[PDB]
Amino acid sequence: GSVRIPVSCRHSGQCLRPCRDAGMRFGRCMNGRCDCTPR
Ligand SMILES: [Cl-]
Repeated sequence: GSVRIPVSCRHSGQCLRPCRDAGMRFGRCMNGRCDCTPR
């Protein structure tokens, strides 16, 4: 998604919890950082 959070990753699975804990959804890893979809 299009919110970029300052959390590092190499796989989208690693972004599931960071995005949830940020109040957002559908964590994905893009260019080694997590992206989230706003509620
Ligand atoms: Cl989610």
